[PDB]
Amino acid sequence: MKDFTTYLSTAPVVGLGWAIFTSGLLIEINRFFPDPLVFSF
Amino acid sequence: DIAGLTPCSESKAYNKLERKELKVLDKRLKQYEPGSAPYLALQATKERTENRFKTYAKQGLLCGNDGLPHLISDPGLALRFNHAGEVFIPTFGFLYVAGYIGHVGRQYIILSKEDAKPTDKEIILDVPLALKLAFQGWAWPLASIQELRNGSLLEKDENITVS
Amino acid sequence: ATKLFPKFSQGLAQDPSTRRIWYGLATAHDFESHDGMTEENLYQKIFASHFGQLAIIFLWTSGNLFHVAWQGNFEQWVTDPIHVRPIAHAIWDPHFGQPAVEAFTRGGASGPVNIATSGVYQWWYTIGLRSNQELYVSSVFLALVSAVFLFAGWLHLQPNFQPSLSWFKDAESRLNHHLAGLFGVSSLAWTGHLVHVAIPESRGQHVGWDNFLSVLPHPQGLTPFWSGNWAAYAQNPDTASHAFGTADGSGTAILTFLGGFHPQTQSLWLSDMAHHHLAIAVLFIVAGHMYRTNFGIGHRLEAILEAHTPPAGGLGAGHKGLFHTVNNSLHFQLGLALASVGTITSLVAQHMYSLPPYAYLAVDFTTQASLYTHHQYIAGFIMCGAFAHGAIFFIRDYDPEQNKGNVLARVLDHKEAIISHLSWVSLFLGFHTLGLYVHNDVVQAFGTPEKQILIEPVFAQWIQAAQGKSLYGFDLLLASSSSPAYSAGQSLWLPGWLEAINNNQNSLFLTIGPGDFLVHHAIALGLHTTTLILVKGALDARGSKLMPDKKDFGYSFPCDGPGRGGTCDISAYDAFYLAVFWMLNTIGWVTFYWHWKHLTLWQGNVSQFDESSTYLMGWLRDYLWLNSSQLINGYNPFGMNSLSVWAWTFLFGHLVYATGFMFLISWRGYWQELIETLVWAHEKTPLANLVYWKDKPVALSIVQARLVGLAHFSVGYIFTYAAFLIASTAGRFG
Amino acid sequence: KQPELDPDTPSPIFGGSTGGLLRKAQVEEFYVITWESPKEQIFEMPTGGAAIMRKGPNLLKFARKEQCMALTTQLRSKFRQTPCFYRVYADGKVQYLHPKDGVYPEKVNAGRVGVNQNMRSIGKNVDPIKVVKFTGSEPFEI
Amino acid sequence: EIGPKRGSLVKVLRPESYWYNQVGKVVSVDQSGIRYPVVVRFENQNYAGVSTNNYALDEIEEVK
Amino acid sequence: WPIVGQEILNGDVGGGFQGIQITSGFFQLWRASGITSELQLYSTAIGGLVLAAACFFAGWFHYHKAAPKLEWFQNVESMLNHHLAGLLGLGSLAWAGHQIHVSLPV
Amino acid sequence: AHVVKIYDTCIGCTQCVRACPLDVLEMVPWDGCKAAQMASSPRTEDCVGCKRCETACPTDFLSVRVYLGNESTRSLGLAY
Ligand code: CLA
Ligand code: CLA
Ligand SMILES: CC1=C(/C=C/C(C)=C\C=C\C(C)=C\C=C\C=C(C)\C=C\C=C(C)\C=C\C2=C(C)CCCC2(C)C)C(C)(C)CCC1
Ligand code: SF4
Ligand SMILES: C[As](C)(=O)[O-]
Ligand SMILES: [Ca+2]
Repeated sequence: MKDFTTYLSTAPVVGLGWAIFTSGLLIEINRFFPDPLVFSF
Repeated sequence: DIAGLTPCSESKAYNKLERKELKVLDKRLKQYEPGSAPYLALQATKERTENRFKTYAKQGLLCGNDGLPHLISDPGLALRFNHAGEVFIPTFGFLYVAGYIGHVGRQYIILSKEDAKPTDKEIILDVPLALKLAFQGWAWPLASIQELRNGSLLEKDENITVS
Repeated sequence: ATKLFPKFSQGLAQDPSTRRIWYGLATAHDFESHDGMTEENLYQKIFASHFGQLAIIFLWTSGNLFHVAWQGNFEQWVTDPIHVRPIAHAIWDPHFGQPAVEAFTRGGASGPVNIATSGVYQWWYTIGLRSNQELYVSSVFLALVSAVFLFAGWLHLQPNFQPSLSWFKDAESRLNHHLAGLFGVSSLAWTGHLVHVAIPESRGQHVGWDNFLSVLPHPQGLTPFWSGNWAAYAQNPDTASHAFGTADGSGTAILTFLGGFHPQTQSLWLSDMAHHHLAIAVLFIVAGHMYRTNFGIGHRLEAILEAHTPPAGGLGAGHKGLFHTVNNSLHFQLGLALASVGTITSLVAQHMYSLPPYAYLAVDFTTQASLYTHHQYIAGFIMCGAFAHGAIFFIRDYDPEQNKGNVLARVLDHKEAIISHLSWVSLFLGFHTLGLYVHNDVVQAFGTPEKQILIEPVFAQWIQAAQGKSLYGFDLLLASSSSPAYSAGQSLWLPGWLEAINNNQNSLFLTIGPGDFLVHHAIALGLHTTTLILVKGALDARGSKLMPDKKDFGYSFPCDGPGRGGTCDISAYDAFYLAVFWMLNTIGWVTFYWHWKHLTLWQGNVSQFDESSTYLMGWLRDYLWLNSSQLINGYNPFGMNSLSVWAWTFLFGHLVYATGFMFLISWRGYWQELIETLVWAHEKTPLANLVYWKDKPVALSIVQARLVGLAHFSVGYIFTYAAFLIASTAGRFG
Repeated sequence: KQPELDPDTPSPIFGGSTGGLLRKAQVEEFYVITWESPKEQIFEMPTGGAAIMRKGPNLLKFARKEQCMALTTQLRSKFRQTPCFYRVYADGKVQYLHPKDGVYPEKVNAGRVGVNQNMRSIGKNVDPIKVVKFTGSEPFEI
Repeated sequence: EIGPKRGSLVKVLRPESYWYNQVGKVVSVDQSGIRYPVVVRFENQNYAGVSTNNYALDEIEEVK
Repeated sequence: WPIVGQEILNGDVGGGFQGIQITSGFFQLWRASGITSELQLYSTAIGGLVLAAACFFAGWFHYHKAAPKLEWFQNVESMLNHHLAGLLGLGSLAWAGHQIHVSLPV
Repeated sequence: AHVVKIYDTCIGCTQCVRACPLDVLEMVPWDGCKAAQMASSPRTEDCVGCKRCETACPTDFLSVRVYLGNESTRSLGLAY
């Protein structure tokens, strides 16, 4: 468990956890909010 | 009227392009029954395409002789008009996010220079420290300007050069 | 130790290899690292070299004039310059077949010929020429001057004629003579030419040598120059409907400043250029009187640079000690000269497609692009050479003792900051340009052109509106009427300028669409990256952090060994290598942009550009794949035509390009073992061991390898692009 | 006592190869190596394959100088054997090179005087000023 | 007694040295007497991968 | 997935379904096995995934629990007579018996 | 040939000689700490310029630098 949590600080973590968070966030923003190309005002 | 461009509602080419797209969609939309899945998919696609074309034409965005939208990037032309969102506020939003990122990364890489073998911390990150600094950088303009007046970011010429 | 070719290498003479041959053919012009080449024995050799190269230039121009007079159809061009096309030279190649003689016979008055894309007919007829004898005369004259320079280069070699060393350091008098004589006096002579021959030839008058002794170039001839009232020479210019081969509505004005275009010929008024060059000559003469001489007081250089010192110490010593620094270094002057020549070459290329000075020139649609790309690549290479010699300065001629406190030492001290900011601007441009292009490609791939990003270039359009453009409606200088800039100069050059600027068919401040934004930013990326490479190679020349003692191994050395984790392409020569690659890229992007802009403009469908210049699939499809059908169909089983040679040259360019890649990818060490194997095989072939090679065969030097690789790269790039630009244009005419 | 070259020396048992021994070896030069090699053994050749070697001093020869320094270093590697070098010119003149000191240049021998060196910190050399002569590559002190 | 105290960190001023203007602890200032007495030790590697070097006493200077 | 217009890639291929055309050659390979409905490929994939899990299990087992010795690895005789005869011959006979009893539908 | 130099920056590690493939440089008296040797280039007729002696020299900055010069049969490694 300890060595596993230590292993979870490398490429297989943020760099995966990161950029997975970001791809998901961007895809969800483009899905709920379909086609933005200019701000509200 | 700026740059010889006209608001994008009065563009005959823009409406012709919308009609062209809708015809091209419907010609292969008529291949499926109203109950199947592909038909619903094409219906939703047409929905948000019509939504594209309707929602753009609000608060004003200029389309040219080609009918396509053209972004105005000069501050001053986005002012005295209604174009401050074309690219004027997105600039500040990206500046905010990029600040945020650089601030957090710099404070991380600095707070790691004190412990033994910092190189390890660059291949085996300090996840809780990174999470803490990630939720403390959304005031960075305040910290940056006053950390600049402070002087804790100028290195007093103690680096490796060759000349 | 063993003497042999060449005469200027004792270390390369003992070299038992073919390497010395290549280094002799290469270092034959490096007149500074040879054995025993002190200064005063070098200026005379370089001066004879200037004479030789000038002789080469004049002999080139003489051959051009000769083949235009004898083999060219210059008579067939002057009368009706629209119904005919130029001809360059004939062909005695026995390899052509009967269809080939029938395909290269556009003219009809002779056998196989070749079109003339030099643009010499227009420039030779605008200055005034309507006979082939007038061309033979000039060709013979240029041959004679070439011989004269060939002799003058030799005259200063034997004693009683060899100059001294103090004759060159006198930069004051030489710069005076060049600013006044080389520029001003020649410009005034050119004004005389324009006013005595070019104008009379524009009136269809057959005025030449035999009659100019009494021809009055202006009523009340030369009296206003005596009795004042200069304005009398600009009271009857060329009529709007003026004929250029005849006198259909002519005038007697010589110094005109209406500032417009000659409608028939579609070029600047033949009389505007006279007053142009007259003002230029007067101003250069005024400039040429600035310096101190034997008896002319003026003001010397040593007291000026040492006086330009900001008192607040923002620069330190200012410019003290730079006179002795520059005047005692030829590579610095060469760098400045090449930089100026390249920048003014780009300027002339910019000014030739927008302000046509030559009558009946803008109507031709093939020589324009050819000459523009010519000057663009010439300027690119000249700028790269300027930076190369700027680095050679730091490598070879530098004395930081004299330079303790000047601006050059300061520039060398913060070199890391300059390099880092160049890297940053390059990264910014590349990132954002490629991102917008990829975005537009992906958006077009989904079938929704509305979702693309199109930044409206408000700045260039604003500057045009200030110039006089009204298509954009910014209500600015020279576009509104409540400004002193629009009011003043109403009878001046303003009417012609404003009439030629709003024209949507000539190349003068074209209608700029958002597709120009992206390409200008790509050009900025290319320029910043090439300048990054060159400035980095130049600043990290005396010594870098990896190789501190770089000043000891000269300029062009392969590498510093495989030690220290790897040291490849570290010499400044290698940075020049890569910067020439980027020069090719940048000039190629610039030429693609210009060519495709004027191609969409000539088809009357500029909207094609305004709509397809937004992404990369358009550049690939609408320009490269599209406008090449005559290149592929230049020769086929159906039968070839005049465009076959250009297609074969288009393939030759690709072959040279791939040979460049051959010399670039594969490096030396691999080939040494193969050459040793071939030597083993050649020495053991039965009864084939007769008279041997005279020099040992080895693999090309790494420096030589990459030099020849980049040479093939550049030459194939040039030939391919030129063959395309010529064939896809002079075959379809549309 | 540095030993000099001796012709008519036996050679190790080997078939042949295609390395070296070209026109250069006949009219320019050839290099020679000699070494003890007790306990008849198997070795590898730098320009060929494997071969056998009798006991007692045996002599070899190749084309390039490195082709023998490689064997000297090998001999260092496994069993302590102490070969030597020789040079040959066109006139037949022979020159002894390795090891002149007899103690393998990596180790000092009682006392000599070396050349091509100067007592100066790394860098701090002369700028291209006053170096117009340039004498090929300057020793900076001569 | 000649060079700085052992264990005290000091910077470098060798113009041609990878380590320049940055600090490094001293291993042992050579007391036996030699032109490069101070042996400084650095944690970060160089292009060659070496950690230590010996310098002259006229080149090193005080702490930051 | 419908996100940014990528659904245009769902080419109209018929069969009451749209998607991306595949050029791998799996439908023609499956038709030679008498598959009549989709309900069989699910179980086939389940079996394949169980076999892959067992394969990783065997790898871990022979590395950390049953790590062999060079005597076993160097059994060229056994490795051949079991690859050549068993792994190849037995598999070929099984697949031939399969094609014999599946030649009715195709 | 290849002008080889040896500066005073040296410790006498005896490594650039057990690494040189052509046995070009020697090590004769130097007044050091524990080993007390300094390198020297007495002969250069056989030096090829491989810069293998510059890779093993641990001195910062390097003690030996090969000034590349002119080529010959020895300098081009030519068995022919
Ligand atoms: C109002 C008072 C005043 C002011 C404002 C100035 C201002 C100036 N003087 Mg002056 N002077 C003054 C009074 C003043 N002077 C008086 C009373 C005297 C005595 C009578 C003089 C005598 C004097 C002399 C003799 C000279 C000057 C010179 C200069 C100029 C250079 C000074 C400098 O440090 O450059 C700034 C230093 C820099 C390093 C600026 C860096 C520029 C950056 C790096 C450019 C970035 C490049 C980048 C790619 C471009 C992107 C642009 C971006 C910013 C958008 C400068 C503009 C000198 C001059 O003319 O220039 C040579 C000089 O010769 N002065
Ligand atoms: C199409 C080929 C190609 C490309 C793409 C580049 C790109 C680049 N070159 Mg280069 N160059 C090339 C050919 C190429 N070169 C060749 C043939 C030569 C001669 C051999 C040179 C010689 C050369 C020199 C001498 C220099 C460069 C430099 C640069 C960089 C400048 C940075 C910039 O301007 O902004 C950005 C440019 C980009 C290309 C960024 C786009 C890449 C995107 C972001 C990829 C993103 C991928 C995605 C996020 C995930 C993929 C990763 C993984 C999942 C697979 C840049 C990255 C200069 C440099 O290093 O800058 C300081 C430098 O001085 N080049
Ligand atoms: C490497 C090197 C070198 C080289 C350098 C170079 C190459 C430079 C350059 C440069 C350049 C290439 C520049 C350019 C520029 C530009 C400018 C300088 C500008 C400007 C401005 C102005 C003032 C203008 C104005 C105007 C007018 C007048 C009117 C109209 C408008 C306008 C705006 C146009 C040397 C040898 C030296 C040194 C060493 C190093
Ligand atoms: S390798 Fe360098 S530090 Fe070591 S003994 Fe030789 S010259 Fe001195
Ligand atoms: C210079 As005004 C015509 O505005 O008085
Ligand atoms: Ca226009």
